[PDB]
Amino acid sequence: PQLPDFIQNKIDHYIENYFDINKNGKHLVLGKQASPDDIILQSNDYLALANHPLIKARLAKSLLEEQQSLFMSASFLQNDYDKPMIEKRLAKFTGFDECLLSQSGWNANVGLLQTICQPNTNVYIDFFAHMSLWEGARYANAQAHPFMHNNCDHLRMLIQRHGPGIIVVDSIYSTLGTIAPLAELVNISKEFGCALLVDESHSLGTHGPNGAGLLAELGLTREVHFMTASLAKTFAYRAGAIWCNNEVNRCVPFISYPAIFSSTLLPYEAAGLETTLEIIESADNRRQHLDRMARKLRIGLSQLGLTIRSESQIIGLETGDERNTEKVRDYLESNGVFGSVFCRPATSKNKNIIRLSLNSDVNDEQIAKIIEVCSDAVNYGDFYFR
Amino acid sequence: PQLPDFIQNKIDHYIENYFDINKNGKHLVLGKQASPDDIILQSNDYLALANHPLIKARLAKSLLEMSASFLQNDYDKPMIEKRLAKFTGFDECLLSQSGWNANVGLLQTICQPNTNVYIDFFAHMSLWEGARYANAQAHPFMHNNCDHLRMLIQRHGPGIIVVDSIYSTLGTIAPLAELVNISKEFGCALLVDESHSLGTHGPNGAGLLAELGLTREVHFMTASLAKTFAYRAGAIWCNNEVNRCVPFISYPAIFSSTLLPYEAAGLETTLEIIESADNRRQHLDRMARKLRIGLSQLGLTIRSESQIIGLETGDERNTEKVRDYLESNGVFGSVFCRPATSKNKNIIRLSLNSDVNDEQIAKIIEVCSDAVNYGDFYFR
Ligand SMILES: CCCCCCCCCC(=O)C/N=C/c1c(COP(=O)(O)O)cnc(C)c1O
Ligand SMILES: CCCCCCCCCC(=O)C/N=C/c1c(COP(=O)(O)O)cnc(C)c1O
Ligand SMILES: [Cl-]
Repeated sequence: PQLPDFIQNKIDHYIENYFDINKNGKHLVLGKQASPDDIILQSNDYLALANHPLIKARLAKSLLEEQQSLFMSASFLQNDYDKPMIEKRLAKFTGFDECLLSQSGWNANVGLLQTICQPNTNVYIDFFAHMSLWEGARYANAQAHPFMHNNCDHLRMLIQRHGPGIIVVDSIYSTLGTIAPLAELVNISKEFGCALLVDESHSLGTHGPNGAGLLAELGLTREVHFMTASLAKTFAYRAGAIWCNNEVNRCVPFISYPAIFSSTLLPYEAAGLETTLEIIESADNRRQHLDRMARKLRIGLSQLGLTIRSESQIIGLETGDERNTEKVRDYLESNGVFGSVFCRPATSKNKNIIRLSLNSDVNDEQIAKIIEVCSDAVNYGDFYFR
Repeated sequence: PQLPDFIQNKIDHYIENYFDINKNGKHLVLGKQASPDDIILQSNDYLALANHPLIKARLAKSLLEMSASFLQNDYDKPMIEKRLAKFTGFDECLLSQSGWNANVGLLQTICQPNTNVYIDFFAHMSLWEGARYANAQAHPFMHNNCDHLRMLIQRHGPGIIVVDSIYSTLGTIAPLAELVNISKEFGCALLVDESHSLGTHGPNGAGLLAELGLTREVHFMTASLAKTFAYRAGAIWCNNEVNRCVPFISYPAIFSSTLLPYEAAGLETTLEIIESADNRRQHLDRMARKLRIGLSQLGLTIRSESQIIGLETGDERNTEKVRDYLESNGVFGSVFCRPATSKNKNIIRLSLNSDVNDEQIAKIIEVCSDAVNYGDFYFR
């Protein structure tokens, strides 16, 4: 069947503009194939749990136990006896009143926002908040008011102008790894009668007592209305969750379109999460090691004169435009360093990033090596850094 | 902290209007807990594969022992995709995290801000929302009504025609052959969501398009793999190069984590079982026809031509009464209400699967017969 010219031309153009323009003819995010000894810094499995034998054993076990044939909407599974223990456990874990399982962090954000927003609703969103939060607001037809990254002064001015709303931030930001000024955001929330929504995808498991997160680390838990997280990072699982210090999670399952109209996690998936939680709660050792290696990389790269905004295990090399980004990517890759290209639609076209994500398995030698490769890239590379 | 009024007010009213008015103070979809004796007709696992010993073994085995945008190199793309393309007769297949994401991502990839999307009034919500997120121009056409569609396309110009092969709430079948003609005639692209026909229909379960010999004139086919394939994923099929681009354009494809590599191996075994389940397809088809005839003759509107049977129960108060009657008598369907239906056209859906018995079919007809005679409520 021949595509109509209205679609054919769009694909033809995309291919020319997004694939062809690159030396290797692939999309920018696709470099060379890595090798065993290369240093890979791409996975969000921060505490290196993907292959944990206890997690695998518990998943396989409950999977082998059989089937409830629960291939249907989670809307139908909201009777207390159908709700998975993992929700009660995750709630207790973070200190929030209630938790609701979602199919992904994306759906948790889109779902929560749909539930708490009306079309008139003011949404004060950090310019660098995750796309799912921007999109969640847009799907709900809310009135979004972006504030400059981590800028509480700018935020106050916005709220003073537009009224009570929902303040939306990442606790730790996904591209550049900065940390939100959470204590002050809470004070602003309280001052102006707003609700706070904190996405802890990148701090949950890695931060706080027993890995309960940044809000728990800072003692803010009881002062925040909402928290969300992808469970695809530290929890190493394809799912998400919404936590509420109120009754909102009673309503989300029947209001959120992704919650209603897309199939539920199967019971055996929830059970595997229970073991993951247990391992995370006990992983003080890995948390400490990760923190230290991350501080080492930050400091080391900073002394190079590189712009390093990060205060976390996420480190963003700012490589400007797509041409310059290809060059840096190639140089990094040729030498044994494999980060992730972040580019448009995630960034603006002239502010691409090569993201280095650290995990608790990275060691002191690999760190030193990464500093060295970047040192050379600076000194000698035929390209620039922002 | 207490919610600000602008949230608290909304939640308060919602709970009053959606939970409080029902006899059990819960949302309308929540009824009684079933007993092992009861007939359960809620799962979309049509060929009853959720607990198949071989599927569970393949997954356990494979498991024992980031964004998919980054995984689009030849060597990173899973073999299940090539097997699914072959199974279906379409040129290429791309895995997605859900049928919802499949539809949303495809539409985001092929739509522009004013693209005409000619969508069946009853097409899945994911297709409606996918068009909406893309800021496409939606032109709903009355259910299965090709006259209305011809008028809309004549009026608004070429665009994308979007239907379910089998419709999720009432089990009707799209007039696919005629829809193909229309798209050819009007220079449109056709998108068919086969979530409810894939695995249950066609040669080896290849689906409705394959059954009808239409594969080669449809541009796109999508499906939730959470129905017959009994897995939390979806897939986009293309008779063209579109899947080359989806992975870098669709927001769900870019910004939400990928299926893990062991999940694809489970799909491979599932596909093999489905290809060979002629027995179960046959039995299911027989039971579904038996049910439609039995119910129709009671005077209920039964629009279904498939394994999905929709009891039309009108407004919410009536629907609650019907639900409670059914459940009290050992028949458990799924309530479909608003935002899925209009508030006055609720449905109690019966999803048949290949494990369902002759004796069970008779019992459902019997319960519905008595319900029709009871006097406490109506059916449309
Ligand atoms: C507040 C509850 C309102 C009534 C209950 C509605 C239940 C809706 C459940 C679904 O819509 C499941 N849909 C699956 C699906 C999908 C998405 O598949 P997945 O995202 O579940 O894989 C796509 N296309 C079609 C035709 C589909 O049927
Ligand atoms: C055409 C390539 C564009 C550049 C590459 C973009 C890669 C983006 C990958 C992500 O955004 C993963 N995001 C996860 C995430 C999510 C969504 O969670 P999940 O749906 O993956 O469970 C929510 N919140 C935060 C802060 C998150 O970081
Ligand atoms: Cl990623």
